[PDB]
Amino acid sequence: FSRRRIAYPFYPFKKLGRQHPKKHDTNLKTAMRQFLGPKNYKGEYVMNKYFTVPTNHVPNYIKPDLERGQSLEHPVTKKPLQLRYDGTLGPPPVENKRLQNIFKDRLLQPFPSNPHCKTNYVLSPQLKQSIFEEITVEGLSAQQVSQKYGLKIPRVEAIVKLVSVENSWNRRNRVSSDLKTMDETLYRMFPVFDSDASFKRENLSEIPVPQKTLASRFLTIAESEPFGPVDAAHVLELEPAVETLRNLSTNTKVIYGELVEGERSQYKFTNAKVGKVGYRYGSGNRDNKKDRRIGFNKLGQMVYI
Amino acid sequence: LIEAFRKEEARLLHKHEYLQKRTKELEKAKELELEKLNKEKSSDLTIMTLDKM
Amino acid sequence: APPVLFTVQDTARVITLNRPKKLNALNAEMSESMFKTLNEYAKSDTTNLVILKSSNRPRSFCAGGDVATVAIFNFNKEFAKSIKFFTDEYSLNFQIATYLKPIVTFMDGITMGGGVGLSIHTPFRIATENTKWAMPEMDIGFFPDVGSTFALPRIVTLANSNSQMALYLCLTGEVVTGADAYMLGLASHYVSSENLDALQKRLGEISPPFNNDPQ
Amino acid sequence: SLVKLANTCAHLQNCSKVRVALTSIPYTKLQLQFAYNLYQQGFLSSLQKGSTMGPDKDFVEVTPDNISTRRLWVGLKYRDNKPVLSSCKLISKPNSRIHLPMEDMKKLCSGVTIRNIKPLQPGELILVRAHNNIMDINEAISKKLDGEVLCRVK
RNA sequence: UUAAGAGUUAAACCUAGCCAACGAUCCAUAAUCGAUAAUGAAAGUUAGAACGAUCACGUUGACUCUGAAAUAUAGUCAAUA
Ligand SMILES: [Mg+2]
Ligand SMILES: [Mg+2]
Ligand SMILES: [Mg+2]
Ligand SMILES: [Mg+2]
Ligand SMILES: [Mg+2]
Ligand SMILES: [Mg+2]
Ligand SMILES: [Mg+2]
Ligand SMILES: [Mg+2]
Ligand SMILES: [Mg+2]
Ligand SMILES: [Mg+2]
Ligand SMILES: [Mg+2]
Repeated sequence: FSRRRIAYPFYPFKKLGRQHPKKHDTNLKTAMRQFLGPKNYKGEYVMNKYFTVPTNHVPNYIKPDLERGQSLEHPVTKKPLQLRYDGTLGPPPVENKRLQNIFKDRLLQPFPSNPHCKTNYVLSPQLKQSIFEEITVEGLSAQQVSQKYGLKIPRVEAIVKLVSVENSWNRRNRVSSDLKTMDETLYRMFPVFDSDASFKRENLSEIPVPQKTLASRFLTIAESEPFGPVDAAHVLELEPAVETLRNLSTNTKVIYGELVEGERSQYKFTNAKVGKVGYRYGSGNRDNKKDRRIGFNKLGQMVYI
Repeated sequence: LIEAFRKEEARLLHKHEYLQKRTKELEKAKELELEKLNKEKSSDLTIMTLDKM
Repeated sequence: APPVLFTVQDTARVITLNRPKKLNALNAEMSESMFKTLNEYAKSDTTNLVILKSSNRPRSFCAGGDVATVAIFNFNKEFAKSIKFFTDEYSLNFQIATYLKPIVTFMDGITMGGGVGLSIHTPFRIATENTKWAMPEMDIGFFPDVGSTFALPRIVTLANSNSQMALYLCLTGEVVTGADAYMLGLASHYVSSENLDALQKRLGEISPPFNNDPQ
Repeated sequence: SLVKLANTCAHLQNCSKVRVALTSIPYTKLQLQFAYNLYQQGFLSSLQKGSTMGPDKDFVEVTPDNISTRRLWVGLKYRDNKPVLSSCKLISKPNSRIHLPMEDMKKLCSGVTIRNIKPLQPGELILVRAHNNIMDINEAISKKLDGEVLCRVK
């Protein structure tokens, strides 16, 4: 069974009563107004909890279920408010007990309906500079930096590149005041990555799950045989799962052509083998088909492969 | 044309040599594996046997 | 046929001594096979208990060790073979004594020398009307060999405050039969021979109720 | 003889349904090899030679004088109110014999339906005949041996 | 006769065979296929427009010359317009 269901709020709100013939209003609009609170002469909603950004590295994600859909607060004292019968905003008659003891995992959960979405941890500029110095100056391998700071290796390399770009931009005075204010207000919104904590440091033993293993296979053997990861790897015809981590932690003859004055291009001839080189004859044409191959040029132009 | 003819000759003879080596290397790897599945495993003491019958 | 037979009863593992003519006299081959197979069973998670019995069911369970070969290994001066024999036998006794899963010994028939060693070191040792228990090493110029000097001072019930009944049994080599062995504590249970089949089925059926820890 | 092996498979199913502890099958090399593979794999509690009347207590030597009255006696296992040997079926039927190479045998053991044969199951034993030797399918794969896929037992 | 086998075509002599209910002969229908397209979990099924491969034909039929190769979109004769 299914009907159209206007997405009314799941929490109580005061609905319209008798309306002046010319109001022309909807209950959804009133629900939004109550959620937002009064709008300033400046076009601002100071009374709404979520109007302003946090500043203490504790994200201010929505909690419509814990707080019963009461999103209003005093902007200066931050104390909860409620809409009284007379159309004013005052203290709640009773205090909420679900808004003080909030599980620390819930504070990093952007969406109330998805427990598996959590925000990442921002790295402090000091840690990023430390990693950049370690990788570039002291020449420490990315594996041991990853282990020391508990960061996945691609993230470490990305940090190195991003810090290099930042260094260039700072040497050129391209980081304007607006950019610095934006960066620092964004940085104070998210939790800060802590190298020392065990539960805040990234797991460093992850490997992709290939299709080959995903199928469950079972072996019946004598009751006392040992059967370890290496035997399992042999059975599935794969490298053992430890060499996968080990390998993830880490000729053709060519002839360049004679250029002469006035010639606008050079020829390089790469050696190939007959029966493997060429455009095949009677190959599948997909240009009129839904999976036609689209690629991008070295200049970023969309081309048809 | 001489280069092509003689390189083809050389490639054929080299292929034959390589195939003989491959055959005699497989004939050893296979026998090593069959024998390594003959080292008495201690766990085989738990498989019931009726050798006399 | 092999001197020891290994079979399965649904969770139990049955070890049958299989030398009828020599009354199941224990060897180094027998001791080694038993020792290695018990080492295997100690790791198996589908094994709950071991039963020790004999194919020559009424007459003998184990009529001592086969020390005649030990005596010929010393008439020909091959002392290394005697050493291997006793190492195997006593290591097997040590294994049985310290085994972490139940071992049940059917002492249905003559039980002497090595037989006492196989049967005396387990908490579950069953005598029958046919059990003829003895320790006759004094008359062959030998000593109580199978840990008997450790067990008898501890398990014997009557007149054993200072190991003196244990001494009487060891020195005299008196044959203790049937329910007398049960009453003296040499056997832990007393079951008629006709029942040992049904018991063997029952021991093959019972499993730990949950968390599957037979230890 | 695949007909006799099919008869044995059906007879084992019949005896498991009524829960008889001991039954008999025809005395032949194929029957003995099949029973031995079941016994070593834990599906049978005991395997004895015997006559039409029962298992032999002592060794009785088989000759043309008594070949027609020989049987193989197998003990069936039951545990937790369930038979250990519930199903036993032929794959290679007499009217459609299925011979597979080692690669297709590996595919079958890896979950692929080959020649309409359902793949090997978690607690199932598929037997293969090679050079008049019955053997477990995984063992045939280990020995790199093509063969006739003979029967499933679960 | 042909470069060349063969009742392939022509001539002579013989023998009495050959195919067929696992479908002959006859009739109808159709160009064929793919590392091509569609579809499906797959076996397969469909298409044979496009890309490619092969065949056949160039208004219809037979014959001939030349040619290594042609009953050629040639030539001869006939039919149709
Ligand atoms: Mg509807
Ligand atoms: Mg001719
Ligand atoms: Mg003619
Ligand atoms: Mg027809
Ligand atoms: Mg047509
Ligand atoms: Mg068609
Ligand atoms: Mg086409
Ligand atoms: Mg066209
Ligand atoms: Mg033409
Ligand atoms: Mg026309
Ligand atoms: Mg024409």
